Amino acid sequence: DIVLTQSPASLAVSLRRRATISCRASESVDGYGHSFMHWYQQKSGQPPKLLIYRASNLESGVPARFSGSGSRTDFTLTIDPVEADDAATYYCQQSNEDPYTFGSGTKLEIKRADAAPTVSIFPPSSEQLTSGGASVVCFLNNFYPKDINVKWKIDGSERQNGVLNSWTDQDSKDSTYSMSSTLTLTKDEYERHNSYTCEATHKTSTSPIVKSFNR
Amino acid sequence: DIVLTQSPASLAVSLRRRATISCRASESVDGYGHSFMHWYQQKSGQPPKLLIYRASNLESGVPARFSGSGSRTDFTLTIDPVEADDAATYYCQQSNEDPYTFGSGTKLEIKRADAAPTVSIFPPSSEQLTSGGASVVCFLNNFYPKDINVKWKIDGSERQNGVLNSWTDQDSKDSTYSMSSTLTLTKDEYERHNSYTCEATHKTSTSPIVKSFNR
Amino acid sequence: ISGWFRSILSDKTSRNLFFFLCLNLSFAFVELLYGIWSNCLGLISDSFHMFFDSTAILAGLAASVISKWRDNDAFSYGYVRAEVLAGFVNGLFLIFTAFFIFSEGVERALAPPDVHHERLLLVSILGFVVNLIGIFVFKHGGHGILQGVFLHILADTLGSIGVIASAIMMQNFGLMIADPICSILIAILIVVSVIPLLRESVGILMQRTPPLLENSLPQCYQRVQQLQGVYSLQEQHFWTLCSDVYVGTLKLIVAPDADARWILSQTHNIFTQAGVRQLYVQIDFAAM
Amino acid sequence: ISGWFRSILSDKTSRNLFFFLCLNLSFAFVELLYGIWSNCLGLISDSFHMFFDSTAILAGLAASVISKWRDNDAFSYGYVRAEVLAGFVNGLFLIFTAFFIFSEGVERALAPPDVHHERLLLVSILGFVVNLIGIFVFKHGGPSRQILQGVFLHILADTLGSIGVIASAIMMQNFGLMIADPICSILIAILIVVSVIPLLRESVGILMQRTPPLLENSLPQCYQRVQQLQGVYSLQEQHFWTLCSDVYVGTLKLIVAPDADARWILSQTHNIFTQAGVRQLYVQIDFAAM
Amino acid sequence: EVQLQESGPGLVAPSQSLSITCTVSGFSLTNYAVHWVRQSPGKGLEWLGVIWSNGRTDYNAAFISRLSISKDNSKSQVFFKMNSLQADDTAIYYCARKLAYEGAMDYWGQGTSVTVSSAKTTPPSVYPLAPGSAAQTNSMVTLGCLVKGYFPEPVTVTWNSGSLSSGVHTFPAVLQSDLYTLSSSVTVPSSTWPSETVTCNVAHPASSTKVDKKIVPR
Amino acid sequence: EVQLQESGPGLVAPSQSLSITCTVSGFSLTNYAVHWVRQSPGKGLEWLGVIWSNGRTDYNAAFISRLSISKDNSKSQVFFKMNSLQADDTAIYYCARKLAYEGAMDYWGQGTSVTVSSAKTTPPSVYPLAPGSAAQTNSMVTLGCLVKGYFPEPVTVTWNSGSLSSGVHTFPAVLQSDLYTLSSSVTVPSSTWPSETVTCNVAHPASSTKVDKKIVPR
Ligand SMILES: [Zn+2]
Repeated sequence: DIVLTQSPASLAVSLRRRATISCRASESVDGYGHSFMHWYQQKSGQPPKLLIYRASNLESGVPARFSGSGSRTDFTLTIDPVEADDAATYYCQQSNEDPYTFGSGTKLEIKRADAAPTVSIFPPSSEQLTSGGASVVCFLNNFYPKDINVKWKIDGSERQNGVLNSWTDQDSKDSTYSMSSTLTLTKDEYERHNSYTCEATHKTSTSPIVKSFNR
Repeated sequence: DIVLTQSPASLAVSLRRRATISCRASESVDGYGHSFMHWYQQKSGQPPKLLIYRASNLESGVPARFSGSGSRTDFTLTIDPVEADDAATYYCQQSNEDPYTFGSGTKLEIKRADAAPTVSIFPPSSEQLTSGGASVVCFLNNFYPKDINVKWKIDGSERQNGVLNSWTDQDSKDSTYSMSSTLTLTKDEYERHNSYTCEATHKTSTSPIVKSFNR
Repeated sequence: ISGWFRSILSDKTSRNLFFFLCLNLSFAFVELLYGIWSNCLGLISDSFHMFFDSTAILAGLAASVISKWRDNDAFSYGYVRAEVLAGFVNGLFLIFTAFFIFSEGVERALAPPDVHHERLLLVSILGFVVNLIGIFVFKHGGHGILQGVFLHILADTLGSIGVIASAIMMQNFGLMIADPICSILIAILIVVSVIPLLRESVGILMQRTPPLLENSLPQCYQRVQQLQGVYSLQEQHFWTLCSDVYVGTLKLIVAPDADARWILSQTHNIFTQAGVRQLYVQIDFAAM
Repeated sequence: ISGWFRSILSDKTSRNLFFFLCLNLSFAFVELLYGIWSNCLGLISDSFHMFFDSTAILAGLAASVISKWRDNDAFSYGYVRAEVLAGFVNGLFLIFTAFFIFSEGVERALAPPDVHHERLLLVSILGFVVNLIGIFVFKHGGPSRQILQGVFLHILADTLGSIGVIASAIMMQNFGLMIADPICSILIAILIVVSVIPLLRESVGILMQRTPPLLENSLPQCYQRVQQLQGVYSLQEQHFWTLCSDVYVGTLKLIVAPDADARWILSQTHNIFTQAGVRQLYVQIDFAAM
Repeated sequence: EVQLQESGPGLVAPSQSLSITCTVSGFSLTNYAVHWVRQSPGKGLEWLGVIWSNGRTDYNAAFISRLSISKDNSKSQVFFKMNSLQADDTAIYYCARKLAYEGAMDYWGQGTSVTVSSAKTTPPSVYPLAPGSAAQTNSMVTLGCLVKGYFPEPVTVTWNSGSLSSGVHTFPAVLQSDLYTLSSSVTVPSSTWPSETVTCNVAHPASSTKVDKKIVPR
Repeated sequence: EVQLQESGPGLVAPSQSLSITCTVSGFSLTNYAVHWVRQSPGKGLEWLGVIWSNGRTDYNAAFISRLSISKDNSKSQVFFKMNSLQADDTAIYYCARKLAYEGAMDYWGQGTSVTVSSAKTTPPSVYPLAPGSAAQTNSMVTLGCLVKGYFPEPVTVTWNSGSLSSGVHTFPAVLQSDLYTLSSSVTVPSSTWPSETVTCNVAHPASSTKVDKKIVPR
């Protein structure tokens, strides 16, 4: 089949700028003046959305900032100016040969100013203590960039075994991130300690942001 | 050119019923198994909206209760079940020969339960009096059917000279009607008389609805 | 074989054809035999001419039978060309013979021999009356205004007139050069008669635009260009497959959003009103 | 007319035909002297038969010149069919000459008179030398394909006739028997017809609008490949024929889905038949109702 | 987001030229045809013409001598020029995108109303209408807005900048003395008047008149 | 109004068969083709097949031996049927309306996640997450809904039946011991909580579990 390679696999661009995504085909996907290559955009938790068909035609109802170009084997999708709503994964699909094949995908990173995380700590709930477990949750909302460090101190001692991290995708309205760190434990382990702290190391400030609670 | 005749010019259909509109072409509008006949819907104060293209194919994004059929010279647009939003004019357009020609139109009036008008009299405003004229207004809202009569009495004396009539089209929600009856007079004519009354004769009741004002 | 017993009785036009090919080929054999018995070559040349006149009809019947054959993979258009080819072939085989006769004829221009059979006058007049019968009371044998009369009557009675004149000139005045020039004149008449059939056949076999279609094609092209969404026409080819059956092909460039169903139906209507039986319209959508 | 000769000597095949025709005409002048020197009886007939030979060469040369003419309104495919028609007419004419070797053969077979004034076996040897030059020049004979084939076959028929007359002359002179000459004549006629048959078969097939033989075996695979295209419903009205040598014209009608990618289907069909060897293709796409 | 807007003169003097400009968004002019169609009460809908993506233009036969269509793909505009504007040319003009591969029109613009006359433009006169005294308060109350003395059509009437939409009944205009009258009526709960403010916004693009009249109690 | 909805089993046992029914509205299967395409984190997007308006079907050569697409025009649904389900077939499956006259997919369904595993469906366990005592009240306050021990994906988490949408941060789930863990966070004004009611609604269609948990202060 035809193999489509998308370069770069990830690209970071700032607001009111131009983002260029390149797709390359092993063989020509063209016939008689038409390149049968189509660009899709898939947002987080959404089906792919058709942006370009036949490599240069704007879909009916998509914003004019999207454009396509190229022929034969090399194709380019250009977003200009880049808005905050464009944080998604962009794919190229060929229809010149059976079977239809898609590109590897390229994530669009919307660069903005760094934001200090909003850190909140939540202790295990009463129903959770009745069940038999105990999970302490640290929510880190509205921070930038994505890279961040989360550390749990259990009565001032280091914990790295029962820590589970979850990152949301980049926000479509303010280009921020959310970070959920769950520290799950059994009953005796939770009852043996009193003070639980969750600290966040971020590039915004050298001093980590620490949220603490007792019992 | 090709002359399209739409029958009937007006048609009344109750709720949850079927409505059939016929378009007859002077010559055949067919070629190679395709009829190039299209059906548009135009609501009040709006551009026409394409319902059917090529006499049988539903436009992307229209309700499934619309249907098309026919061939050669006779074509039928069917609405089933008829809703309250179907109160509009329906046109047939041929595209088999240049120039493009439309039908004469067919108005679909939605048949509903009979209603009694709400009658309001508005006297001429002070600013209008200072301008040099007087205009008394009679508003008759939310009544069915179409036929209604409005009479102006000046201290019990009939006045059928300066009465101007305005009729709205059928509402797309409750299939009712609104009527405006205005009476224009000079300042001396307004100041000569004291009591003005509007009387509305409708099918729903036997006693006409009377409203009055003084000075 | 036994089925022809009743066919020969119920025919009227086939009866005329049967009697025509019965007397023409028989008298061609008689004239050939008398020409070889004598040394006259005008008689032999006239016999060859009427023999090919009859072989034209026989090949036409055979070609009609072959043309009624069902088409297949190798012959997707059928065997309908077998008519034109057959006529063409007969025409060629006529011209060659005239081309040969002339040659041998001018041979006897240099050294004229003299042989008489005391029947040469009888058989030339009888050949003339046979030709008159077959051209008047039979209406077959038409070899093809002034050109029409030349192709119909003169092309097959002037050979008999020439052999009669040679018979008079050989026995009465006594000159020895009558038949060498009569053979040359008969060859010229043969070639002149065959020219129009060869012209029509060659035009068909050269994949030429049909002459009855040629003067209506510019209006057809103007009407196709007048269709909405059509940008240009390309690579139009119209040719005669067989008599009154025309094949046409063309390519249209249209708008990138044009109504291809409607344009296709209208183009087919236009060229059907021109008399084109088989039409192939390829439609290409433009970029802009 | 001044520019007409420059086109003849430009192309290789037309120049070769013209030079061979000029050599034939030079031999015609030589014989014309040799025969107006009071040897008319056989020499002049030989000259007129070889003038007919020059006529066939002229037909081939004219076909070669005309095939390069520009296409016009009346002749949309050009004048390339003159390449085929020449190969037809040259072939049929050879069949004609075969009968001339057959009938005249029995003129020397059952008939005792052997009256003969061949010019002391001199013109025959020179004619055979001419035939050797002709068969050497046109070795590629056995759009200028059917022209060269027909010209080569005509030259070979001439060579066979020269072999026949020379062999008969050496038979009656040394061996002294007379029965060899009719046998040689009839054998030469048979060989002429046998050699002519394939060219006539190809020319008739081309003129009968037949499917090209070198394209017939690949057409069903092409049909299946076109049928495999996404959204193609059916194929119909397929027609492939030969215009001139190696030039194939094809036409077909596709039925497709009502919403099919007609641009892509067209490009794929044209690729499929370009790989097969078809040069001129017409694909009519009809959208189905359902 | 396929959308077409027509901008043109509402009033055109007779025997002059009308120029309309249609701006499109959501689709390129490089692969769609644009049709021009006018609608009037007398003759219904008439097809005026079509311009194609390469610049080819197909016109109606009855307007071939006095019509022109052009376009600019970079700016996404289509220009409709008509000459010798006689009386029966008063109509609403629409630019419609052509439905692809079909002879129908899929998207239409809102249209420009063009009235041809020798009468001059007249700014509107706006009069509010409060009920007489306080009789028949009920739970429901009516207010009115009269726009009298304007030319030509149309005028946009809104209520509280379009915030309230229910119960509004804008009546068709009436033509007398070659001038226009218009009435608008609003149904509103009684507890909401005269507690807060309700205003009648009248926009006349021909005279570019913006009135923000206040309905005051009588 | 064009839309496509797929109904299929979220959990499929290995070596069994998977059947999805895509119901479409806004267009007819008599003039539109429908594609089936799956997406997984492993191999990305993969085209499975297409069905045409007459019933013609075209498959991928990698799935030709185990895939079947059927349809019904009158009831307007498309049936996807795959056999011999293996662990690599866990993916989000999409029925897509083909772009007319193009080789693109112009409309997509929301897509159904199919997991091929031998585990058993487990109903979710929903817990609240209130701020620790009343410290750090501020102007804004965060609340959480924590879902543990559900299988397989997905679960729909909303706040106040979707009326409250801003400030909602649902996180990607995590697998451990063949069970899923999910967190949801919400930021609300301090004047809103605990003065009026805030709740987290959790829907697990695989086990058909609906939870309407009331978040309360500690
Ligand atoms: Zn004759």
